Amino acid sequence: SALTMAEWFRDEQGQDVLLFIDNIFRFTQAGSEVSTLLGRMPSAVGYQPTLADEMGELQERITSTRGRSITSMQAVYVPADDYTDPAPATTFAHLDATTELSRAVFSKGIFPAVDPLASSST
Amino acid sequence: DTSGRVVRVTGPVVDVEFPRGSIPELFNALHAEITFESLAKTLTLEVAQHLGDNLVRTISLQPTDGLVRGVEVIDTGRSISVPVGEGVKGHVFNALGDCLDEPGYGEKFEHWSIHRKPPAFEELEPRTEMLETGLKVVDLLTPYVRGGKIALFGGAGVGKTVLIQEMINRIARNFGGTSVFAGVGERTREGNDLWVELAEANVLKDTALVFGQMDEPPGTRMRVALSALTMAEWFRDEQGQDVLLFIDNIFRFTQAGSEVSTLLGRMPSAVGYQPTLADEMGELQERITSTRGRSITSMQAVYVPADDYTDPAPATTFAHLDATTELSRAVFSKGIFPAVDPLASSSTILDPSVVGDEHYRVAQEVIRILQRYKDLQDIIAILGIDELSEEDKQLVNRARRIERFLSQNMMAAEQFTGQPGSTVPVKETIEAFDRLCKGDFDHVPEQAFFLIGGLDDLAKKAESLGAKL
Amino acid sequence: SRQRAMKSATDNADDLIKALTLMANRERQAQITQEISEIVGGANALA
Amino acid sequence: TIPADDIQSAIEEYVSSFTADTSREEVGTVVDAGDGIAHVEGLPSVMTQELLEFPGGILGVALNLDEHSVGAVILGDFENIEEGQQVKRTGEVLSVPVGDGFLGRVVNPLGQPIDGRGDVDSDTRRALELQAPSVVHRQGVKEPLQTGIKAIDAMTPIGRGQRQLIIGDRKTGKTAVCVDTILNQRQNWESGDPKKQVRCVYVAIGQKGTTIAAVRRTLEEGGAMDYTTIVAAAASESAGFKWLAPYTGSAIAQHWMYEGKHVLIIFDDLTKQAEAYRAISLLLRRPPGREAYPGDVFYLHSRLLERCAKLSDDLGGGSLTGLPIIETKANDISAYIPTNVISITDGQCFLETDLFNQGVRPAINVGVSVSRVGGAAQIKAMKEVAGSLRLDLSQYRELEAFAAFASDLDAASKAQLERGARLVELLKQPQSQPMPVEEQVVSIFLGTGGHLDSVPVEDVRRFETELLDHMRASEEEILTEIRDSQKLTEEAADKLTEVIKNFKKGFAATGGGSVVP
Amino acid sequence: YTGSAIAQHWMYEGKHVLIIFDDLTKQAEAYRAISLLLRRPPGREAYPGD
Ligand SMILES: Nc1ncnc2c1ncn2[C@@H]1O[C@H](COP(=O)(O)OP(=O)(O)OP(=O)(O)O)[C@@H](O)[C@H]1O
Ligand SMILES: [Mg+2]
Repeated sequence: SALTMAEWFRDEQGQDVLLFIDNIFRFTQAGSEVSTLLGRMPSAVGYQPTLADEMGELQERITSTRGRSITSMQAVYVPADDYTDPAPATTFAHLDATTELSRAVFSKGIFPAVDPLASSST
Repeated sequence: DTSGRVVRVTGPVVDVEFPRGSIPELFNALHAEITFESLAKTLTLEVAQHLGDNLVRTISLQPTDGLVRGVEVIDTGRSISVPVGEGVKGHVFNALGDCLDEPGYGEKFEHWSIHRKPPAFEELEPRTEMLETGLKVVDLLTPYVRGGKIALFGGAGVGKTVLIQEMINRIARNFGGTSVFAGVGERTREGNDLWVELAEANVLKDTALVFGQMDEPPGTRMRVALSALTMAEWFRDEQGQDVLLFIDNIFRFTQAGSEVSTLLGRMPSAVGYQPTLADEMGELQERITSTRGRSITSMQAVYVPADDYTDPAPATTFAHLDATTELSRAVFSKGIFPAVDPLASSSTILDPSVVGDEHYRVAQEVIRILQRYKDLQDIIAILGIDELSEEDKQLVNRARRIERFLSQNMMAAEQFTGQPGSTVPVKETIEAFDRLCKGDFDHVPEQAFFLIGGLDDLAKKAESLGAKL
Repeated sequence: SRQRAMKSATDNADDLIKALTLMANRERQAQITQEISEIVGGANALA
Repeated sequence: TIPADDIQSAIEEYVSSFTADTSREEVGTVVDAGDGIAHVEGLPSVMTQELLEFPGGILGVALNLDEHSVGAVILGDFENIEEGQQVKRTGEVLSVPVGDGFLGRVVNPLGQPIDGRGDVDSDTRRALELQAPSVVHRQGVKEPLQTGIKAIDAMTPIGRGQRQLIIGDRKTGKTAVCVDTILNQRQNWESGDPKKQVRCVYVAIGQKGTTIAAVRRTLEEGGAMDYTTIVAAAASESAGFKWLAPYTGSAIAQHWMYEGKHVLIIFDDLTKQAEAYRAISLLLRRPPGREAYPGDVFYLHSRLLERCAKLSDDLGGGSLTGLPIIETKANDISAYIPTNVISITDGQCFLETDLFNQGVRPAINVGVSVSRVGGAAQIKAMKEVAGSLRLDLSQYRELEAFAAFASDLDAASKAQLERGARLVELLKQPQSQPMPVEEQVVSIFLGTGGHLDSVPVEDVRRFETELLDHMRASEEEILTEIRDSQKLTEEAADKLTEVIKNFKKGFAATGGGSVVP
Repeated sequence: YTGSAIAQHWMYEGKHVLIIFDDLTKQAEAYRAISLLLRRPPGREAYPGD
């Protein structure tokens, strides 16, 4: 819904959209909560078999076209501080700059708790 | 009339329906036809389960792309049969017995079913016996078992194919036997490489190659070991000939079994392998044995997943292995061929009750000296050589002599050097290394010990290098 | 004294490496088995 | 101006000749549909992997066949599938157009251009599942494929016909390695020699669209789009597209390989193809195995990677070099798909984040990286000047614990320490700057001949850079005869040594000191 | 949920309530038991999807 509002602002009005998304991971989690009820065999870590493709159908709309800009910014929950979990591991491939916060840096009192050795930018 | 027809096709798994009185045996080989001219072929299905209602579930040994429901399926009345005889020497086959270098060759040979039973209990040999190869390091520190299994842990660029050629030559000349090479999950590049290398070394006329390659469904990668084993079993039982069977990456046989089990809908065991992992490895390895005075010895490359020797696949494979040969790269960079790591290899018949007390004593002394030299090697490499003591130097020089004398002029090097290989009797090896540890050769220069046979070759080398005593 | 202490310390560190590797491989196998159990449990629940 | 009546009369050409007589077709009906899979009742003659035509130009692939229905994977626009629609049969298994018109284009995993530069003139069609060359249809891998990267080209050489895996965690520089391998074939393409030209296929599976756009921009700014095709299955495409993309990219470039040409193909993130196939197989309710993979995923990758071959001379002598990319998690090369692809390929390049952060870029772990082809995939000059390199770095890596106690080390040990530091600084390399094999020979000559022991370790790179610059301007004859004769004979080594000494007495370090022995 | 309802009745009258859910883990175990006895497909650790 919010992405559709942003897409209208980008395609029809055409002026410098900003799009914040607090915990885009909840999208994947909600998709996994109904997956077996829909009758799908679960994949590796209990996620829906269609994890990457649903995430790609949603994330590829959060984009800027030629001449039309959408500065997108998403918070991504990492389950149990595990960056190898399939949901953040799949979200990683959709981003130009990823600021990765760490609980080892949070425990030291350093804020923002950014892990400088894992965070990246293109 | 008495023929079936396809009902379900889901990947390599094909269900076939037969008339009521024509349900095929388990493991029977059925023949379906793909007529789409781009992919036209003859699928060989292998019956795996009886599903009831005249349905059977089979695993296709070729890819099922282009298969139509309802096509006629002909029953052959037997399991996968491979051609046997001496005419299978010098040629390359696949898991089904089709000649790859000369298609159509072997169609007129006798054919043997790849599903056989191991020798009966009253026909097994109760006493183990050492296979005297003629190599000094193998005969002394890692005595191979005749009719036993040998793991081979050689990586890349450590002369593993040269050791394969060497064992081929030795079994073909010292024992008047033959060799069968099972490439389980064999890369086609390395398969062609091995083919042309054996053809150039002129040991193809002594070997039968059976390749189940990597671009094939798990059925053939699972059955190629049994195909090669059936050829070897003909050579041992019917021809009366000692055989040497090379199963490269037995782990790929295990993995193909796991994949076939997952395809057939069976519930996975611990870690993930098939519930019948031990039974499959057993039915394979129990046929490689000694029978009525003839033998099948096996050299098997093993892959250890995540270097976990407690992993179910290597923990199951090692229950059947009798010796271990680890080819080291450090030993290969020293010019010591064969590059067998002496401290890291091992054998289960290096026991006084089998080889003798003197053999055991000499082997243990050599291993002690080499291990102490391995201890001193790092302090030598960081601090320098005569930072050490002079007892330490005496040991280091003796150990260099011993470590270099374990190399040999292998029969595989004759094609490059012209001089024939050596075959050192085990008694002469024991005598030579006893004298080496006693110190009877601490003055002869080190280069006199590289790639020689017995004691007389060492003496001749020392004379052509200006020393003796 | 320092040479001997560091020899024994590197031996203890080697044995600790060995024990930790054994436990880590044990867990690795356990995690694969438990994940397979969950996957197959769901797949059977659906059938 | 624009060709106006050319347009209108082109389409009148199309319609006037519109002939579609009433043929008899065998149809089925969709009985259910969900998550990208459709079950179709009927179609008694449909074969496995056959293309099916749904209403609206939608395409599917008949994967599951049983007595009730046919389970088909919808190849896009799945939300237009309804229960009760009519499914027509094609009679053809998946095939793609192949030809030379595919150079410089970006296509679907179906041969359809997605860059919008018009249609692609196709020579022929080619089925996706044509068998790999026989075990006797091949030839020993003997010619080198230069990546332009010193670490790879010296330590883990790649031949023509070899499968080299590029495996790494993430943001380690795998795409950069493959893009530089592609860019390095620019000068071989300029030569106009069909025995030296290398055509490139870049398969992009499951990537963001702007990422593929950036890769294409990098390949254009390097002039590498005259000989490169991109088969793009963006992250928004269906699971069937991501599963089929490398087979489309391998069907292209097999036409070339069988036409006696030399091709390089890059499968970017085979892990995403494995996950797309796992999605497909779980939606078709096939038995799951370890990590929920179908059980033929090893076959999925090995059937693809065994089509990379070096053909014999009676098949033309063409070749297809593979560079499959695998993305590990926390450097777990003991995972399922990493294990499979490590088992399949002929050598591995392990990229690591710890090396990447320490400044070692490309972050290739030369201790665990390997190439099972080896020196057969090298020229004489590089095989000579880089045979010294492996155990140099081994000694340095086992000595670097004593970096703070070089005073207590032997002479040879401190020598090995300094030489190893120099050699590690030698294999570092910027991004998108590949070097020809003669310049790599000269640089590794600097390293292993000892001509860097006088230069500070924090000055090696620049030094080497400037030296090559000098040699490209002043003494081009050394590089020229290295390129032409593939060997560095002793006289060229003499002239090279003198050039190095002169440049040394001309070179100024950053601390102000000297670099003269 | 019973405690939460008892507390919400007070909360919606302008009062301040504090509710302590001792071992929500036991509730999650009970819900897993219910869902596994109703043969609803399990997730991780055999827990229901919700
Ligand atoms: N040789 C190099 N020198 C300096 N920087 C490099 C080099 N190679 C890559 N990089 C940098 O590393 C970053 C990641 O590179 P790259 O995108 O090639 O990695 P990747 O394996 O594709 O990671 P992912 O697939 O997860 O995006 C890039 O931003 C690039 O600038
Ligand atoms: Mg990338």
